Amino acid sequence: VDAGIGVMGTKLGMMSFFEEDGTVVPVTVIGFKEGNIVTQVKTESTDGYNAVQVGYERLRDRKLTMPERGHLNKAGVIPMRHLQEFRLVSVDDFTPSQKLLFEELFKEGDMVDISGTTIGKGFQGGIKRHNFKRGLMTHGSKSHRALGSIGAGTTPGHVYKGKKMPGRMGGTKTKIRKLKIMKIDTDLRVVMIKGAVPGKPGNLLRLAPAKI
Amino acid sequence: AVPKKRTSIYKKRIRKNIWKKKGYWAALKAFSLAKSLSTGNSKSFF
Amino acid sequence: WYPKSADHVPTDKKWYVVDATDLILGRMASTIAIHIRGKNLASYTPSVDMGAFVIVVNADKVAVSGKKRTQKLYRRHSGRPGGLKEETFDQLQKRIPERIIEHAVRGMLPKGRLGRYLFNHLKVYKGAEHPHQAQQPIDLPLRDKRI
Amino acid sequence: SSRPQKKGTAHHMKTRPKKTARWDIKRGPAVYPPLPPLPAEWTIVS
RNA sequence: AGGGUGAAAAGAACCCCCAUCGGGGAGUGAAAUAGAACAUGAAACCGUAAGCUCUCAAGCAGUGGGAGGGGGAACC
RNA sequence: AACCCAGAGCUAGCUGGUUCUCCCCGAAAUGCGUUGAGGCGCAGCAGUUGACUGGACAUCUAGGGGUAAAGCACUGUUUCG
RNA sequence: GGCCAGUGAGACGAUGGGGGAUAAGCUUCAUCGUCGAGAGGGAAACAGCCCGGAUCACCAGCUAAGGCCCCUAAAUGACC
RNA sequence: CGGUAGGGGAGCGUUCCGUGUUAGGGAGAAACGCGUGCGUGAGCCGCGUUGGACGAAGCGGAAGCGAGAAUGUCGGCUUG
RNA sequence: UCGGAGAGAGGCUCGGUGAAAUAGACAUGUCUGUGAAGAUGCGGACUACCUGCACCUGGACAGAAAGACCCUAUGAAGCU
RNA sequence: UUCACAUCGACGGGAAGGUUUGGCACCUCGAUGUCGGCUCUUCGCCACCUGGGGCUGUAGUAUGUUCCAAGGGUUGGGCUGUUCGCCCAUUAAAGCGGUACGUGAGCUGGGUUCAGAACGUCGUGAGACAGUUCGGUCCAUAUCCGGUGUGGGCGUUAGAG
RNA sequence: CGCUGGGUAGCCAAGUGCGGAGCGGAUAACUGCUGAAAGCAUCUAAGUAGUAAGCCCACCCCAAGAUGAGUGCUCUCCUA
Repeated sequence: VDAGIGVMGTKLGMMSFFEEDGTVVPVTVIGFKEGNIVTQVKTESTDGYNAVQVGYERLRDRKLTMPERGHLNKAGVIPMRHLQEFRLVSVDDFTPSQKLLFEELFKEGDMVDISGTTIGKGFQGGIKRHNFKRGLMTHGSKSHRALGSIGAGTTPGHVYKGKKMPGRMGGTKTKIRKLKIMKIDTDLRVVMIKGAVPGKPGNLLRLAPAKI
Repeated sequence: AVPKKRTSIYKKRIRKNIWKKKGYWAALKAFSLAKSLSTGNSKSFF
Repeated sequence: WYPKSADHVPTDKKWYVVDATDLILGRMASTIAIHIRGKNLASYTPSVDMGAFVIVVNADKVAVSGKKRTQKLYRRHSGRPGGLKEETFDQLQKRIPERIIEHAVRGMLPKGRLGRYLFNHLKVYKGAEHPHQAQQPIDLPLRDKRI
Repeated sequence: SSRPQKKGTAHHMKTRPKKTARWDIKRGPAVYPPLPPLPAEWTIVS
């Protein structure tokens, strides 16, 4: 569930916005390759919950399968690469046909929480995934940076599960909460959103008001 | 570091089969390269 | 000569129904799992699944005597340490009701490959209507004076 | 502490099934009517 | 440590694949699926083909009961 | 306190090993002595064979003992007047 | 008596005791039981507790110790 | 008619010898298997193959005589 | 403190050659309980599709050497 | 101050724990690798600190004690090989434990149980002291269960996004 | 890469941004409200109120191999 419907943009680098007061604040910059359009709305009766399915990044028909283009076509909308729905407190008042929305809204809700696929760091070790420590680098020591011990002796008789081994670190989406919006420019349809948001510039970036 | 006990014939056949089969998948690729190298427009194999 | 052996029985197994509105949990679950096994059939055989589907309805209103309703706790333990999950019967019957009976019979009947296979023969529903009219389920016989 | 525990063999005498209600100890099986005898079961006479 | 083609080398003319390694015919021999790392050829171990079968499983893995199916038409 | 060969298959009351079928009977882990007590000798308890036997089990009656319990005559302690 | 063995630190349970701390699945002796050398059923599993003693076959029956709601046989049987 | 240590009784089997240059045997001696044939059992009769040369039974005799246990041992093979 | 980035050789994947110690057979779960008294092999409950590859090493009283500490042997040897 | 129980509780008694020192010696001598640190756990409470409460010889601020509470937290150093053995500076506090005195097929080897040597002492002597002192190569390319990641087949009963 | 200065991207931090919430429901200790057993009283026996970093939902990330394998809006072909 989320508080309200949200949009999804794209990370576009960062910069600073000199506040006229003369204080320096970092910002990132959110952009829309193609505009968010509703492409579905599901009720509590016809389906199990309530949500609106928005889409992003319009693309050529080739790039996209037949089940997709049929799904998009049924609602009478343009193509679109990315496609996600916001489950919404069951108050939906949306015609699933191309209610192109906008940021007439986030400037009022001056705190926004976004969902971004972080960047991916391969198969990282113990010392960095889980913030372990490391043995002495000198003094005859011979186990630096290694995961060290695992468990106890005969009784536990194995390694408690959920142990903090090494493994793959990044690549899964993450929120970031109560991150406040900041002076926006509708001619360029760009957002100047303070803070630092998941992902190197150019990944999809859900964007929806808080759930305080 | 040292194995306890020899594996069965059962298990070993399983893994050898995975080895060979891993060779199976990498033929039909070469067969595509063949069935394409039979004279045709292409920029490869001077 | 030779005792008869359960020879192939597929479907047309009797569907029964039990409205569990205030029927104490244990005793009911014994007479459910005795029709789940087939010990009411001269065709009884432990190794084959001669049983009969049944349907519990009103799975929210099973009664339990004594002070159970706040004492009995269902605990599911995660494999890792600290995973033990104290959980009292009132919280389940409030939260997910069908799991109650889904435990009761699941302890009654013989775990194994076969027991696991049969446990599907219990369909539990928290509403007051059951979507099965499969064999037009004839209500379930209770030989228990105390329920 | 200060109390010992009851182990194998010792544990058994405390905790084996005893039929400790004078009544059921007493009882005896049904007897029957004497069932007057039964014929032969085989005959060459044919 | 390393023995035993055949009774007689009659130890393989000729042909084809052919870097002359090794083979398939042809030929010899009673027989060469006896052909020269050749006489009977067991077991471990390596394959192949056919018959039935395993992916919600729990087991010193067999045993008593035997569902279903395949075999020559009650036994495996 | 070399190495090879020989006495030498040294010795080991110590460890390990001791393969085909069936049938009948079938123990002990106690005492004694032992430079002896994770050995051995004798007894004690198996097998099998030959004598002489008389029982074994239950019942009852005799005979001596100082144990359980009791007692303060004995010995030793023991409180109140 | 003859010809010949093996055995020589047993264990627990019950009892009467010593040692111990009327502690030990401790130790040490006396009288019995089971295991040792003995299966089977009850005891959830479980030498040393209970019934009981295994020549074999039987897709026959009656019981002992123990038991009769389900998993497993057998009354969710009577009355206080 | 349970049975370990152990004692006694009755047997099978293998290589070789006496009866033999035996009976039988290039229409074919042994290793592999179909026969729950047969035995209380060790094992025995039959039954088959590319090869293929010897050799039973009975009454007897002798033993380099019966194996999964020795961190045995010689050879061939695996697991990783 | 408090780590971090980098280059090289390994690791990793593909082509070629190709060992090892270990190994009763393993169809090789967790918790508790039991048990020669610290079990994947027994009991109850939970949990878990089959099978790969990389990575760590808590168990399999993991491998290695019939312990080198302790004791025994009417053992061996050295020194006084 | 009076007042047994705000607080301490003499004299004696009844328990639970299992971690100290021990008693037995049951498994393990064809081997179950010890103390202390490093890294990483996880669990218990009878609670040190944070959450709530009684009673107080609680005016308030501090407390003292008990009650429910393990969700969390539970420093940096100097000395010693040496977990309340300890002074320094803080800090909300700077807990006690179990996990083969957790963890050596993960690490160091400062100590102890190796061969050298010396001091005190015992022994006439070889040598010796659960006295001291200086030096003294702690081996490993995971078969299986376990765990962290990630795949493939196959199940999902037409096939797929 | 000889040794040095300087450095974009990347990866890092001693840099920067944010985060531990109106939360809501049951509770333990405790304080209660009405009130007899017991013609007073008592938080309790009937019934109800408040209330803890503790429990559950909420928060954030996976998740239908959840074999109980869910859901729906699109596709894909009935010529043998």
